Amino acid sequence: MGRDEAGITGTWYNQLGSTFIVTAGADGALTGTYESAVGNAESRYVLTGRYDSAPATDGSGTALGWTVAWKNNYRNAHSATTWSGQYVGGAEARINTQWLLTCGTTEANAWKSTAVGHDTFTKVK
Amino acid sequence: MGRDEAGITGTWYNQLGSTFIVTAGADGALTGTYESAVGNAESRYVLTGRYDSAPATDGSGTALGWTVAWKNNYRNAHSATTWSGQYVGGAEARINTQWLLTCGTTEANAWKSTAVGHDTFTKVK
Amino acid sequence: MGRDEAGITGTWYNQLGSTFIVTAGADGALTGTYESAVGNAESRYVLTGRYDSAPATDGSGTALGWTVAWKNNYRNAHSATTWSGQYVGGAEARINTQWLLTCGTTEANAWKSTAVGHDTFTKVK
Amino acid sequence: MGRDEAGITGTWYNQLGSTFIVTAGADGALTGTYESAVGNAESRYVLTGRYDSAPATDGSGTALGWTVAWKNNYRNAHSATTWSGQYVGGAEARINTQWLLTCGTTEANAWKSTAVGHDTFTKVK
Ligand SMILES: O=C(CCCC[C@@H]1SC[C@@H]2NC(=O)N[C@@H]21)NCCCN(CCc1ccccn1)CCc1ccccn1
Ligand SMILES: O=C(CCCC[C@@H]1SC[C@@H]2NC(=O)N[C@@H]21)NCCCN(CCc1ccccn1)CCc1ccccn1
Ligand SMILES: O=C(CCCC[C@@H]1SC[C@@H]2NC(=O)N[C@@H]21)NCCCN(CCc1ccccn1)CCc1ccccn1
Ligand SMILES: O=C(CCCC[C@@H]1SC[C@@H]2NC(=O)N[C@@H]21)NCCCN(CCc1ccccn1)CCc1ccccn1
Ligand SMILES: [Cu+2]
Ligand SMILES: [Cu+2]
Ligand SMILES: [Cu+2]
Ligand SMILES: [Cu+2]
Ligand SMILES: [Cu+2]
Ligand SMILES: [Cu+2]
Ligand SMILES: [Cu+2]
Ligand SMILES: [Cu+2]
Ligand SMILES: [Cu+2]
Ligand SMILES: [Cu+2]
Ligand SMILES: [Cu+2]
Ligand SMILES: [Cu+2]
Repeated sequence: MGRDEAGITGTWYNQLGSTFIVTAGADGALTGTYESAVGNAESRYVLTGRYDSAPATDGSGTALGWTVAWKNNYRNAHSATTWSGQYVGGAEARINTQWLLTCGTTEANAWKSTAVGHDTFTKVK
Repeated sequence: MGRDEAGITGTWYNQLGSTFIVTAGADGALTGTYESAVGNAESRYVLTGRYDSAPATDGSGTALGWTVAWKNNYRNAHSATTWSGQYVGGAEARINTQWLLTCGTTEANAWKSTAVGHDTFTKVK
Repeated sequence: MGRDEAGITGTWYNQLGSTFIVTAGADGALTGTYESAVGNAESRYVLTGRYDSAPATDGSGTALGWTVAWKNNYRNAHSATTWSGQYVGGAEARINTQWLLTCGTTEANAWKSTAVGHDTFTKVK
Repeated sequence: MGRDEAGITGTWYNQLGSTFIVTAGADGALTGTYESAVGNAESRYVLTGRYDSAPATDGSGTALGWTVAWKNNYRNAHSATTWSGQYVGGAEARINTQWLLTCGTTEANAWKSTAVGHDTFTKVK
């Protein structure tokens, strides 16, 4: 089993009020659903990702990332977000991320295809 | 089946000489392996991601993303990369991406945890 | 004079304890000094940048950016950071930024030349 | 005078057809004008930035960055772009950059305030 498998598995919330539901597998897999409180999104979207299942023991965080394509049974926003970050355990566990949101564009609009931002996830709120 | 399921599935190469082997599923899943020609990496790493399986028909690209955690049977670089981008079909098919590489760090080093860059993948080279 | 010339001019502090001293000119110029609490840096570095001197009046923030090259009389870290963001006035004024730190590299190391992060500046601390 | 003062000073063009006119000062300053071939922009905009005026001599590039606020006498797009990158001299001199474009937004739209991309500048085209 992964070092932080139990620490990562569960329900997380970011500063926007979005809900990140994830299961960390012993093999390094991340699976679950994402519900965004903002943007062209409603209800849950499939997510998949990976995490370091044997992290350093020097107090460093645990690197991880995941992807949502913004298509479900309700809506298709023709776009995908990837979150890249690290899990930090302890009393106030956190997943600190930066993200890249790419829209499908024509080639003439490709220069403005990608948004960047940062989300912090906690176990509360 | 996804609109670009056949277009995306296969072997891709980026400008560094890295090899991206991916299968696009009818459900929007991306699965496969990544081999980086640079950095603290050797041989293949598991990847997983998502793509828009019903993209726009106005000539826009197909949004997608995937994650590699840099742990395999040979090495563990305690880090993860996410690629966010779009697939562009046609004679010279391309996957144009930007990426975020996060290292697990102490909190004192978290400000410098994340590298950003851009990779273009083609079916040749 | 710029709409937020007086709001922006002054001393700001980010979450790392770095000090951003800036003067906003009527013409859209930003001038001043930056002192980083972290990294290969000591004492003050020259900065220059630009801001929107006639922002929207619909409650939107004021877009701005600036650059530091990490060379002064004490040290040269062969690198430059740019901050891109917006000023938000009011009781708890803030400058919310994302930044790109590029190191001079050989071409073989150029893929890992750039760090990305986010700093929030306030008038206190 | 800066090591690459003469190498950097002049007219540059990126892959979009935008024109970057810059003067590198002996003190590390960058001054000039930017004309974007795309987006909410017409004619020239003021730019200012900084570069490493005493770079490494091991073949590494020269770190630099600059800012444009997208306001001039013709238009105001209430936004600013910062380019962060490095100058690479030689027969085919290049300035390789990544950039952050921030729009002034309401707080409700701040999550989508920032675009990210990459521009390569050459002395031809
Ligand atoms: O809302 C969505 C899906 C929901 C996204 C929610 C985000 S994930 C990161 C963050 N954390 C979170 O919990 N929730 C948010 N997806 C399309 C987003 C529309 N774009 C316009 C289309 C377009 C056309 C042409 C060029 C570019 N886009 C947004 C505008 C924009 C700004 C900057 C860069 C790219 N796009
Ligand atoms: O090599 C690796 C794994 C291989 C990465 C290969 C990359 S994926 C994007 C690109 N496309 C590709 O095909 N191949 C490359 N992983 C650790 C990378 C070491 N870092 C030092 C550790 C550290 C300690 C403290 C703070 C930050 N890192 C790299 C240095 C760095 C620079 C900037 C930002 C973050 N880290
Ligand atoms: O410390 C510095 C100067 C001080 C930077 C302070 C930063 S500004 C953003 C932030 N807000 C703030 O208030 N303070 C910090 N400058 C070089 C930074 C060394 N790098 C290693 C050299 C190298 C060699 C080869 C490839 C890449 N770098 C850092 C490691 C790194 C990680 C990821 C991407 C790039 N570089
Ligand atoms: O065109 C401009 C000014 C010209 C920009 C030209 C760019 S510089 C980088 C690149 N290299 C170059 O040579 N030329 C381009 N400036 C506003 C740009 C409108 N935005 C909509 C407003 C808005 C409202 C709410 C939230 C976000 N924006 C663009 C859409 C967008 C997508 C993603 C992230 C942010 N904004
Ligand atoms: Cu949009
Ligand atoms: Cu280890
Ligand atoms: Cu978009
Ligand atoms: Cu490293
Ligand atoms: Cu559609
Ligand atoms: Cu690293
Ligand atoms: Cu370093
Ligand atoms: Cu206006
Ligand atoms: Cu560096
Ligand atoms: Cu726009
Ligand atoms: Cu030196
Ligand atoms: Cu915008």
